[PDB]
Amino acid sequence: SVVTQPPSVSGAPGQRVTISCTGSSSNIGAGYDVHWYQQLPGTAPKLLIYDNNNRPSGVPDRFSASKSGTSASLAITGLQAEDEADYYCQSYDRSLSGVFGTGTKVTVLGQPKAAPSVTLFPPSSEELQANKATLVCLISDFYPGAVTVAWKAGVETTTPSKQSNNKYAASSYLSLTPEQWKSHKSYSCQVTHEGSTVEKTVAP
Amino acid sequence: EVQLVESGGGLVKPGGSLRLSCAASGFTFSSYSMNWVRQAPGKGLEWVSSISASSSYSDYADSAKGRFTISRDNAKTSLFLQMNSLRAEDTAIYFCARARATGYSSITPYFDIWGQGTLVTVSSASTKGPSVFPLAPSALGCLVKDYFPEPVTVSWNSGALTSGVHTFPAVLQSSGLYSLSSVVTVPSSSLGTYICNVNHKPSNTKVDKKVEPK
Amino acid sequence: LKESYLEESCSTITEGYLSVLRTGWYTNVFTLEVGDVENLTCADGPSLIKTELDLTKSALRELRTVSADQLAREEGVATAAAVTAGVAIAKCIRLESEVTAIKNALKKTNEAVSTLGCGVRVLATAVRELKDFVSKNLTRAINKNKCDIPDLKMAVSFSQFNRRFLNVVRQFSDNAGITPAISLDLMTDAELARAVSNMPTSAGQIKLMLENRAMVRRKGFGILIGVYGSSVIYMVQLPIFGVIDTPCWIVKAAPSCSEKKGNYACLLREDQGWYCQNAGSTVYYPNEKDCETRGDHVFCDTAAGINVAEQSKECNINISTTNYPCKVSCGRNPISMVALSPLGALVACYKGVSCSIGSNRVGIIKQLNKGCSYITNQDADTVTIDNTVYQLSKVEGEQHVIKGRPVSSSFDPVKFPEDQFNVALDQCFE
Ligand SMILES: *[C@@H]1O[C@H](CO)[C@@H](O)[C@H](O)[C@H]1NC(C)=O
Ligand SMILES: *[C@@H]1O[C@H](CO)[C@@H](O)[C@H](O)[C@H]1NC(C)=O
Ligand SMILES: *[C@@H]1O[C@H](CO)[C@@H](O)[C@H](O)[C@H]1NC(C)=O
Repeated sequence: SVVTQPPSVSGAPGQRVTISCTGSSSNIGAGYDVHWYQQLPGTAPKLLIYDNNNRPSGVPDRFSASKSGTSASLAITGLQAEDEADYYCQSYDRSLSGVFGTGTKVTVLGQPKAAPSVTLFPPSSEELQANKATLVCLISDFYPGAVTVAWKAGVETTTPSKQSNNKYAASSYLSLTPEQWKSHKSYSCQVTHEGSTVEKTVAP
Repeated sequence: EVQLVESGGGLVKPGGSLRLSCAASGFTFSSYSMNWVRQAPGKGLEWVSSISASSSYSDYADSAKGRFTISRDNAKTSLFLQMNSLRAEDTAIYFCARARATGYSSITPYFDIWGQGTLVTVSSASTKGPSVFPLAPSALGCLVKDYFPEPVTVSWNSGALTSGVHTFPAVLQSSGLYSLSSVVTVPSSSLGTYICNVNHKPSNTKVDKKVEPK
Repeated sequence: LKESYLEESCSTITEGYLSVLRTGWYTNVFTLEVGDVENLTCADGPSLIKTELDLTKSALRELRTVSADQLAREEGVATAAAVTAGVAIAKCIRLESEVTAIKNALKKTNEAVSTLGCGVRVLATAVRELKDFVSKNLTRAINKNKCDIPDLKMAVSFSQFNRRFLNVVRQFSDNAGITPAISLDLMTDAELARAVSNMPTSAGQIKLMLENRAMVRRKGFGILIGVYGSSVIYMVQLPIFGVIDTPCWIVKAAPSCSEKKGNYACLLREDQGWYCQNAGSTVYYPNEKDCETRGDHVFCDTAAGINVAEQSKECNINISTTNYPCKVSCGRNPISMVALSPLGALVACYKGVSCSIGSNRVGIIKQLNKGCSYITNQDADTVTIDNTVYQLSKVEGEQHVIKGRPVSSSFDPVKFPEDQFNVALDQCFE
């Protein structure tokens, strides 16, 4: 089947974190080896580990890995800020050939937790004149970069990006026909950061 | 220097065709198996196809079987991927990668050199200028609604407001068009002027809206 | 294939071969069950069953002794490397825990995958036909040590079921526990196909291996683990060809001599043999025995190679190049000989020998001139030097010549230096 990884892993600077790689009988269980890549945002993947546990020449010793049965794991012993990246495991499948794990984002928690500031903007009259209505819920200055925003259909949310001050920021857009904005008394976007919910509402 | 340089990426309509080319330099090209790996926007790595050093063996992922054909020319040290019947899900950055296999305990290929990749965009959409509507300070901003393709830059006050501003990432809609937002935080006492400078170089459009309270 | 005669150096290069280089080993462990034959006897006089029983009992007793000697001693560059690696795995399996693990995993089926305590992942195979015959048929039909029975079917079956065991004992006794190759008795063709399929390789490797089983049996070998009761445990190392499809070429050469009134000045390329590209390195095999050919495919062992600079290939275009010290052997003593190439033959005819090329239906085609001549396999079937007849191959391909005055024609035989062996072409002039 598909090789799965945890979507996210996080740790403090100097912490040891592990990334699992869950294969199956047709790949790792079939005797195939596991490789690992590190990908910084915007760049090509870089070889990090080959043949289960060997480091290429330019890879520091804090990276180590192993393989066991139908799974593998990558260890980073002593996270540093530069280790924040996406990590992919890789093997070969008897029927699917080259297979890549689903990938893991590693966050290095180098900052205190910060609650998000939410500013919900109502549809501009100019846009209603264009027979269009979009509500823009803007989330800002939060740490770490992971948030769930809610309103049902017509929802488009950007994955948390990183702004200045090294804090994170996200945005969500509810598209409605002009009639629908006049139909309801109020619309609201709820932002959840670290189990905490912030709700801003807008009324026509 | 060991280098791979992909080329041939661009926009294409569903059912269209493109041919990607990788220029290899700095190593003995004919000694190595070569691969194509792709990565959809915000998604994971996905192996596409491989070809052996002398083209005796080739392999493809189920998605590429029939539609895609890999090939190489060792004389020019170049790799090629012929893609036909392209669909929207083929939108990705396509990487060219040199493969290695130790062959001690198994034959499990790893990729030790990657090119920077070329973007392949499959869409029924055509180049479109952005429509800029203002976000009312009542936190001030301007929203770009439907533009194509992705490249779009948003400045504020001709770059004067460089501190206290974030341009968000774009969102693709069922329409196949893109929409961005740029926000600004200033003193709620400095209301009485900030201008939203936008540029869609693809369509050669430059919009300069100003933000004002309700 | 494409062969080029290099007239300047009396040599040939044949290109267009594709590598199949052994990089590793896949271990298939076997448990050949003989059964309790030592608790059976024939007190009847000469008999067919008695003959077979005594052969089986003795073969099993001899194996315990070849095993003891082997264990004592264990507690070609490629052959030496292969044995070292296999013996390391054999010491792992020889541990008591691993044997019983293997036997247990094989109690429910005749084939199982297992990972040893050493981390080596192996295939285990049960061969039970001999034990099953002995326990379910022979032990009972010999009620009271009576082996002269009139069944005849029993004797035939006993002979049929035990010959694989006898042949295995012979190979391990004749080779001190380490066979040179993989016989059909160590691994049948069905077992080889099963193991080849179970290997973690690519579908291409699997086809090349199943279409070249005889080559697989020559590259692999077997190691005796030991005799644990009535169970013979041995391992077979199957080759893993991790480098494949890279370009390879073979260089052949013959002595190129000029002559001035009985005095000779000779040149011989000392870089003959196989060359294969291997991951940014050119690998050189000076012994043509280290590589075997099957069509365009050349099978070699990565452990027997020598790394050479990629500029060494320029000795096949201009031996007098200044970009690489092409190795040659010079001297005043001509040697007449024939160097067979894949698509022809180099013939070096000097002093008082007679050289000719012949046809299998016409006979002598012509006499050859003195010096070096290149014969294609389409112009002749044979080359003869004096009474020695060399058969040319029938392989088809492109033939090419790189014309050029032989470098040895510039040497002055009159006062030519003594024999310089393995030197640069400039050192031969003076
Ligand atoms: C072994 O041989 C003895 C003596 O003939 C006999 O009594 C016994 O039943 C045999 N046991 C087995 C293993 O069948
Ligand atoms: C061996 O024993 C089995 C028991 O079912 C029997 O069917 C088979 O015919 C026997 N073989 C001989 C040689 O009698
Ligand atoms: C071979 O190399 C030598 C030295 O570089 C050069 O002078 C000559 O022209 C080249 N060609 C031949 C075939 O001699």
